Amino acid sequence: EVILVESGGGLVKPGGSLKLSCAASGFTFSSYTMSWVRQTPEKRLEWVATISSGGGNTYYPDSVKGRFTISRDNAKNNLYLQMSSLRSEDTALYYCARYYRYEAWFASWGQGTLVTVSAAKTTAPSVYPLAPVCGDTTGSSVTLGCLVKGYFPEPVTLTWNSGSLSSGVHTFPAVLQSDLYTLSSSVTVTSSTWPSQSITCNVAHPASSTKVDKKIEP
Amino acid sequence: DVLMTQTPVSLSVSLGDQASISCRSSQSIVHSTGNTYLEWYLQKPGQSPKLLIYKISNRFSGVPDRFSGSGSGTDFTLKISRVEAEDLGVYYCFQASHAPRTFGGGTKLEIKRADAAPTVSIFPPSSEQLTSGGASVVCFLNNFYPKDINVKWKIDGSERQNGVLNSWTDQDSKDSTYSMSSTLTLTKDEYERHNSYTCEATSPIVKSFNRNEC
Amino acid sequence: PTVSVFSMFRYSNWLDKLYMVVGTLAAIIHGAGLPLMMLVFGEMTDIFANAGNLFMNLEEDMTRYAYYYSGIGAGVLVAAYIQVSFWCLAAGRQIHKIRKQFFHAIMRQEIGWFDVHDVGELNTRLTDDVSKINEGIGDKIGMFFQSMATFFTGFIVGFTRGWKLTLVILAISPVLGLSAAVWAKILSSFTDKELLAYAKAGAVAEEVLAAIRTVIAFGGQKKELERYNKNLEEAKRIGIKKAITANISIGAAFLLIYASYALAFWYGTTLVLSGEYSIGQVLTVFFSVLIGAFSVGQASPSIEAFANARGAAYEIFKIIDNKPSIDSYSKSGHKPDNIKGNLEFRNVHFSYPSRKEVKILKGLNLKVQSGQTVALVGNSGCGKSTTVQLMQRLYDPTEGMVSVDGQDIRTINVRFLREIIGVVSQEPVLFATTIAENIRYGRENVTMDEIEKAVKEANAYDFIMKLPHKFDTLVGERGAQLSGGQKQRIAIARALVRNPKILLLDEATSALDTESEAVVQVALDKARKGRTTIVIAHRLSTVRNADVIAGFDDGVIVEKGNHDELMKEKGIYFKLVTMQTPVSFWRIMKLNLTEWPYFVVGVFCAIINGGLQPAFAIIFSKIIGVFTRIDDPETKRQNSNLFSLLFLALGIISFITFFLQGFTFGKAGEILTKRLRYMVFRSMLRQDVSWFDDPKNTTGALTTRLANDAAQVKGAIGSRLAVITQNIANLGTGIIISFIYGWQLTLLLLAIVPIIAIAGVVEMKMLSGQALKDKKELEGAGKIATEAIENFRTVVSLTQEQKFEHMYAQSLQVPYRNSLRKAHIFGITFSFTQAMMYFSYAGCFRFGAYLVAHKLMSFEDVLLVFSAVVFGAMAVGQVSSFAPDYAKAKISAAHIIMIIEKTPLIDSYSTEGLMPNTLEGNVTFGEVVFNYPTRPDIPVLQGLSLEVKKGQTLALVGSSGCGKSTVVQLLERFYDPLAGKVLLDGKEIKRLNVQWLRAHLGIVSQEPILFDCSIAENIAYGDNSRVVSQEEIVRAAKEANIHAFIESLPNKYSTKVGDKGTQLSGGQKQRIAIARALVRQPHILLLDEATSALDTESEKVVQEALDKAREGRTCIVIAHRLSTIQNADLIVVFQNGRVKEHGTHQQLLAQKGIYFSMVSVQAG
Ligand SMILES: COc1cc2c(cc1OC)CN(CCc1ccc(NC(=O)c3cc(OC)c(OC)cc3NC(=O)c3cnc4ccccc4c3)cc1)CC2
Ligand SMILES: COc1cc2c(cc1OC)CN(CCc1ccc(NC(=O)c3cc(OC)c(OC)cc3NC(=O)c3cnc4ccccc4c3)cc1)CC2
Ligand SMILES: CC(C)CCC[C@@H](C)[C@H]1CC[C@H]2[C@@H]3CC=C4C[C@@H](O)CC[C@]4(C)[C@H]3CC[C@]12C
Ligand SMILES: CC(C)CCC[C@@H](C)[C@H]1CC[C@H]2[C@@H]3CC=C4C[C@@H](O)CC[C@]4(C)[C@H]3CC[C@]12C
Ligand SMILES: CC(C)CCC[C@@H](C)[C@H]1CC[C@H]2[C@@H]3CC=C4C[C@@H](O)CC[C@]4(C)[C@H]3CC[C@]12C
Ligand SMILES: CC(C)CCC[C@@H](C)[C@H]1CC[C@H]2[C@@H]3CC=C4C[C@@H](O)CC[C@]4(C)[C@H]3CC[C@]12C
Ligand SMILES: CC(C)CCC[C@@H](C)[C@H]1CC[C@H]2[C@@H]3CC=C4C[C@@H](O)CC[C@]4(C)[C@H]3CC[C@]12C
Ligand SMILES: CC(C)CCC[C@@H](C)[C@H]1CC[C@H]2[C@@H]3CC=C4C[C@@H](O)CC[C@]4(C)[C@H]3CC[C@]12C
Ligand SMILES: CC(C)CCC[C@@H](C)[C@H]1CC[C@H]2[C@@H]3CC=C4C[C@@H](O)CC[C@]4(C)[C@H]3CC[C@]12C
Ligand SMILES: CC(C)CCC[C@@H](C)[C@H]1CC[C@H]2[C@@H]3CC=C4C[C@@H](O)CC[C@]4(C)[C@H]3CC[C@]12C
Ligand SMILES: CC(C)CCC[C@@H](C)[C@H]1CC[C@H]2[C@@H]3CC=C4C[C@@H](O)CC[C@]4(C)[C@H]3CC[C@]12C
Ligand SMILES: CC(C)CCC[C@@H](C)[C@H]1CC[C@H]2[C@@H]3CC=C4C[C@@H](O)CC[C@]4(C)[C@H]3CC[C@]12C
Ligand SMILES: CC(C)CCC[C@@H](C)[C@H]1CC[C@H]2[C@@H]3CC=C4C[C@@H](O)CC[C@]4(C)[C@H]3CC[C@]12C
Repeated sequence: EVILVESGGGLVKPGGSLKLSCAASGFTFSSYTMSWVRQTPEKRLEWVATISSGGGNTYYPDSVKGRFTISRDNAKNNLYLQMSSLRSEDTALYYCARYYRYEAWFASWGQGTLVTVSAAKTTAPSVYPLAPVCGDTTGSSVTLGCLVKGYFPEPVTLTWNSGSLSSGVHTFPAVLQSDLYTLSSSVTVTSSTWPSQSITCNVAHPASSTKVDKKIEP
Repeated sequence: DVLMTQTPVSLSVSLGDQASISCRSSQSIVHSTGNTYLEWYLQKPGQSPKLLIYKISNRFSGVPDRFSGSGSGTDFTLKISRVEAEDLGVYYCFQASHAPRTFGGGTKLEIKRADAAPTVSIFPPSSEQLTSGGASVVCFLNNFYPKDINVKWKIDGSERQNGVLNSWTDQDSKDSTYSMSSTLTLTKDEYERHNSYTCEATSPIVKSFNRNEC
Repeated sequence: PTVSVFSMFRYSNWLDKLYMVVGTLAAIIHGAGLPLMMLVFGEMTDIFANAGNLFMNLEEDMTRYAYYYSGIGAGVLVAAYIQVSFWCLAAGRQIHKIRKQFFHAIMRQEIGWFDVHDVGELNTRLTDDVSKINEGIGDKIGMFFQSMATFFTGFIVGFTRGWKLTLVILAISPVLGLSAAVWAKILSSFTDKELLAYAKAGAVAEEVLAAIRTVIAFGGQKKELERYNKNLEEAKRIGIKKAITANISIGAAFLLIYASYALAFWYGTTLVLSGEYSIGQVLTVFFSVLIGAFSVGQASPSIEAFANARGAAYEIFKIIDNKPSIDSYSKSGHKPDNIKGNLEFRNVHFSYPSRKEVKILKGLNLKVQSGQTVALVGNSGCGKSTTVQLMQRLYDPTEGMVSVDGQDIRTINVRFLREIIGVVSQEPVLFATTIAENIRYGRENVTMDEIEKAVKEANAYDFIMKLPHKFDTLVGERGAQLSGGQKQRIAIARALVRNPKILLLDEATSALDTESEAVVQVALDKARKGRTTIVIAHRLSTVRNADVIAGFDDGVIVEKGNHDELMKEKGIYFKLVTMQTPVSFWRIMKLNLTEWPYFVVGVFCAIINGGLQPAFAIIFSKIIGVFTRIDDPETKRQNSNLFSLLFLALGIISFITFFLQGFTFGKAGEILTKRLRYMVFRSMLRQDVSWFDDPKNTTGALTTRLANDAAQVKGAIGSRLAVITQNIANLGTGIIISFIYGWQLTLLLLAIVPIIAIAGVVEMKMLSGQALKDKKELEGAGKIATEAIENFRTVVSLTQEQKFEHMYAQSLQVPYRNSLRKAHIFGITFSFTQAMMYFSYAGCFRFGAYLVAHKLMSFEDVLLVFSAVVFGAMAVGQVSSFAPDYAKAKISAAHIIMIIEKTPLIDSYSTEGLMPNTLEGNVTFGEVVFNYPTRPDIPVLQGLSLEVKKGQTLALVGSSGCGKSTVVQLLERFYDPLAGKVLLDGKEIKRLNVQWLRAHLGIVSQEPILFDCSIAENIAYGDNSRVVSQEEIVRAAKEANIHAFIESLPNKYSTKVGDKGTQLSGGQKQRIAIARALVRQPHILLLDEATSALDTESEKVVQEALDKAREGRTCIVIAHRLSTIQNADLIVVFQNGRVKEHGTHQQLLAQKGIYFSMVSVQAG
């Protein structure tokens, strides 16, 4: 099928310049229009650019014009969006896109990359275990938790036991307050699981190279 | 500039029936050549939006034939029928007729189900956090319905704290329930000064911790 | 003219009707080959688009379409062949028939009718009209039908695929078809236009190159050159205007084609993006309709050719149908048995229908018995030859009735009467065939014993015994190989082999000596006893032994009786008897170097025309690609508008480039041709006369060289440069772009490029209708038809229609057998090359689908390689066909250089030599011998000598052709003798100045010649490098007694005289010749036949100016009339170039010699 894979982005300061490149494989890339679409944290969507196939036609909405350039390198099937002068509002998730014959603009979306534009030093999160009072025997189950606080930017990863625990997980969306993010996750395991074998909370904050595994103990 | 507005934003629907979304487009969106060029998109919770219809009547190759679409001039609609829990997400309209291109506001879907009480759980602050001068008590309200639920924090029983940080997950695709966490954040000193705090979900659902550590 | 359409195909068997029907069906099928190809291609493009957008099925589908293409290929192969060959065959046969019958009809014709039309024009007319008819009938009709089919198939395909786009292209189609017609006409007629432009000059060139010896005698070479320069300027201006117009029209045609591409693709993108039509369907419709509307343009050369054929056909079928009053072959003619010699003429009045206003004959009555030798005496002008021609029924008398032995000629067969009258006319001419055949030309079945008897009667066996090939000697043209006496003796034998019943001699011993004339007359009296005989001669030695002598006067036979009867009658005959008792070089551009600017610009535009083919591919490919790729609508609309604009811009710059290339190279050709014609003409005027003697150089070869070689040098240089440049651009760029984009396909198409180029060339030659090699070769068989009518002597001697009609047919039979082989070979060559185009279309696109399949190259690339290479090759072919052959033009430039750098013996511009300030006027010839450079074996002179003093009227009397004008050409520096010594007042002429001797003297020519200008100027002609006063003009006109005829004429001194004074009479033009010589005031004056055609009162008024002006100047008069000879000072008589008698006239009258026989001839 069509594999689209974005890379670049991350954290940048206003007036800054970044380069997002989306490697595209499987569909003779040199013959398809390619667009770039964006989605903001308010959950709205917008359009950010298109570029014709191996050609010079580029389109832009008024905002991004003059500040955003779009290009494609067919030698390796790559698509590069180069942003500059980043206003504080372009914080967003950027998806590549492909063009479907029979005129259906965005057919196959690649995976989104996250770009954050704000004047704030990368803050590492504080990971705290969450357990009941001395391992309370609740019904026939035990609910554990993990609390990451004081983290920025938003991209953060949380798994239980390197991904072993996935059946009873509840990762809650991060809430922003005072230029710092707070996120939490729960996991529900039977009473015969946690006190016997310890559960560990795996947290990764790429922007500060933070990676910590906090075991949940009673 | 064309502005696209979807009438129904929160369209909750019973499992098994037919649900319809309606998007109204100004300026009678019509390309020069003669094609309306209005498309719909679906986005599942935690995934990248995908194509449903590349035209008002045409359906993208790979879409169940229960998704129908119908549209005349400056008005368009989408009829989903036989709602199935895999059809839960957000629905967007895109128009490429005019020289700028604009997605409409998202519309959210909801699989109507029966009521369900949350499995409440309260957690005292960790020792490490108390060492750094903070004390955050976290309460989990997992797998309930509907989303409209209150949570009250009660320190020393009588007090009602209000500096809490709530967070809801989107409706789960398996059981269609909701989950929320309430994190009451106070200082280590204000916390060491009391030892009676609970978490009430609203005949409420009470949960409390006798002491800070055990 | 344009009548009897069905009659032109009158000479058509059944097989040719079959050939024509089958050929036209094959034509229509050929015509439905291009359109269907465009349909298949328009579907293949849909397949490539869909499969690319997705493609493992691609290859398989393309296999199918490859079959389809190959299918059509084979079809268009067979149809093509059957068309061309068959039509050619039809034309071939018909032409042959027409040819063979035409000459037959030409052979039999009343002699009066023959007088009305020129021999040269008629002879040319046969061949040229037949070639024009054949050009029509052969292929123009088949190509018309092919074009008609291609057009209708195109429009129907265009209307079934999609009707809206084909409506639009119908809307702009008239302008397209008219462009095609104009362009085709131009390419076909570009070579013809030049021949029409140059004609006015060519006339004057021909006049003055004809009368070279005269104009040289008058020094008026410079003035003549001026006239020629004027006509050249006019020809240059006409040619330049025609070049501007041809090239503006071709430029506009290209601009229109490119604007049509731009319109069609703009509208085609509106449709495709609207969803109505696919891209391959737009391609189908557009190309079918464009090609169908270009086919209409090709029809016009075919329709024009047919009109021409009809025109020439009318004038040839008139000559065929024309039934003369007197036929040469009659089956109804009554033939007699007991043929006894008896002649009856009574009240015979007849006049020549060439000049019917004058009546030479006013009735003659004669009765001649058998064995009666009748001689007729009288001065030249009564018509002895007229009676001879009246005898053989070459005409009919307007009054009375003639009869031979009782019954009249008017009811009896003509051929049977013509065979039994052996006649020898005034001049004999030996045919080219062997002497055995010539003597055999009397009758059919003669053996060599009768031949030997007849030649021994003719006493012409000694010179047969001395020369090799005693019965196998091929005598040259017009009896030039042998002497005149041998000629007339063998002509007597040629008459005698018929064994006739009535013998008629007309001046049978004109140039014959004594003993041979004697033995011939003895032989004539040897065979006169069984036959009737009539002898006409000037020598009275063969007349005195006749039966009856008679005398003409004003056409009426006045005196009759025997010798002694006319003796006692004391008439004119009594007075007569009383008085009697390689290397070629590349220096053909070094002469046009001065024009290098025009070439540089012309090379530049040249490259640009060549470069256009690749650009048009790169955009064409790309434009189709705008619908192959997967983009949004707006990108497709913008890129299609951009490439349509590029189509418009390519058209505008094509217009500008074609106009400039044409205009510049065309003015280069014009200027080169002008300068070459002028310089060659100048060097021809300066050239000596002996050079005009040589048989290799003739009056016509020079005119033909002037009008062809000077015109082909421009081709040899300019066209070569422009062709190599256009082609190198158009093919180098194409093969390089194709090498870059995809090499696998480019090798496969490079393997075929040769055949596509050759196919373009072959199609260009079909359109250009290049003249047929077969007739060009067959020219060898035309000299028979030329000679067999030119002679008109044996044809009169014997009807000879069978012998020469059959020799012509037989010589014609050999090229006919070659013409059919040519028709088959050329049909096959045409069919194979076109079929190869279609198969190339299949194989290229199949290999391209395999390549696209394995992701080696895109579809735009296979399309760009196809266009830029295949059609680049076809354009290489067409443009290399337009180029003239380089070998012909290179040899021709070498010929022109040979003439230009030729050095003349007797320089005419130099002033070096002996220039004395004074002279006296005495001339002294001693031991002068002269042989003609064209006749090195025959000496006309044998060491003459002469002494002339001041004012000595020196008469020169002799036979016709004894060196009479030779002494003139020896004086006027025409031919310098090999031996002898000439002293001009003790000053040798070989050391003096060349133009001083030609400036001093002045002569009247042997025949008066007049330039094409006014009579006052024409009479004045004679003095140059001098302000010509009109008082001397009117004084000379009064002294020559021409002032009356000039002052009588309207626009008296501005009256335009035609070529060689053909408007006014002979005595007047001879008189104005006298007034031309008179303005020279020569101290040495020569007269050559001053009274050839002049009245008796005009001879005195001419001679009075001479006698009053003979003092002071040496005068030398040569004439046959004794009136100016009696009053001469000294008289010289010649005999085979030897001075026999000289001195005073009384001394020659005292000692009776040959001058006594000369003087006393008609006096008393
Ligand atoms: C396989 O082909 C065929 C070839 C022939 C025939 C039939 C065919 O069957 C079809 C029959 N005989 C005569 C018909 C004919 C018609 C026109 C031309 N000469 C141009 O057409 C042309 C002239 C330009 O200069 C004067 C020029 O550049 C300025 C661009 C020109 N044309 C193109 O480039 C072109 C046009 N259509 C194409 C369609 C598909 C693929 C490639 C294409 C390329 C030559 C001969 C002889 C060859
Ligand atoms: C004094 O200086 C010089 C001046 C000149 C020359 C040489 C000179 O010096 C030595 C030579 N020059 C010759 C140029 C030339 C050669 C051959 C053709 N022959 C066809 O054009 C054609 C014939 C068809 O049959 C008779 C036919 O049949 C249907 C379709 C034909 N053409 C097409 O179809 C077609 C198709 N697409 C086109 C696209 C763009 C542009 C043209 C297109 C044409 C046209 C022009 C003219 C000026
Ligand atoms: C010169 C012709 C008339 C004789 C040769 C055989 C002809 C009749 C055959 C050979 C190939 C055939 C064509 C091949 C493919 C197509 C495309 C299809 O969509 C319509 C029919 C059509 C156009 C066929 C018509 C008939 C055809 C042209
Ligand atoms: C004198 C002329 C008209 C005779 C030529 C015969 C031609 C015109 C005939 C013979 C075969 C016919 C074709 C056969 C098949 C098709 C396919 C169809 O989808 C369009 C019409 C089309 C393309 C026909 C057009 C007309 C046609 C090409
Ligand atoms: C003298 C000139 C105008 C003759 C031109 C031919 C005319 C009669 C033809 C050729 C092209 C044709 C036009 C081409 C296409 C269309 C689109 C159609 O939906 C309406 C008719 C219309 C606009 C046609 C009208 C008639 C038309 C203009
Ligand atoms: C004979 C020529 C030189 C004069 C003009 C004729 C051509 C160019 C004219 C005649 C009819 C015209 C067409 C009439 C209608 C339409 C339909 C429209 O949607 C596009 C323009 C178009 C296609 C016009 C293009 C120009 C046109 C084709
Ligand atoms: C006389 C015949 C040949 C008609 C010639 C007129 C042609 C050349 C005219 C008629 C319509 C014109 C087109 C109309 C509009 C556009 C859009 C513009 O963005 C590019 C030029 C373009 C594409 C024009 C090209 C020139 C055009 C095609
Ligand atoms: C430049 C590269 C890529 C390709 C060029 C190859 C050359 C050698 C080819 C391409 C075009 C060819 C020319 C095309 C036509 C002619 C005219 C002919 O009367 C003489 C040969 C001549 C002059 C050819 C000579 C060879 C030629 C010049
Ligand atoms: C113009 C003429 C002489 C061309 C000569 C044809 C021969 C020599 C060329 C032309 C096309 C070529 C073939 C085209 C493609 C393939 C498929 C590949 O998997 C094996 C080689 C093979 C089979 C090539 C072999 C050589 C080939 C057949
Ligand atoms: C006429 C002369 C100059 C060239 C003859 C054409 C031949 C040699 C060309 C045409 C197509 C070409 C072939 C196309 C593809 C292949 C397949 C590869 O595995 C070997 C090379 C080979 C086989 C190419 C060799 C050269 C080739 C065969
Ligand atoms: C280096 C590449 C171009 C090799 C291919 C050589 C080809 C394209 C060149 C070389 C010799 C050229 C040929 C030389 C002779 C003639 C005869 C002439 O009346 C028509 C053109 C034609 C047929 C030329 C066509 C192009 C030609 C075949
Ligand atoms: C120029 C024409 C007249 C002669 C050459 C015709 C070409 C097109 C023919 C001859 C040999 C053929 C090839 C023979 C073998 C193969 C290998 C196969 O796996 C792909 C097709 C392919 C490549 C064929 C394609 C068509 C082909 C290349
Ligand atoms: C030159 C004349 C006299 C003989 C005929 C030549 C023929 C036999 C040649 C010329 C073009 C060739 C065709 C070109 C392409 C293909 C497609 C391939 O998939 C099958 C073979 C096939 C169909 C070839 C068969 C042979 C072919 C048809």
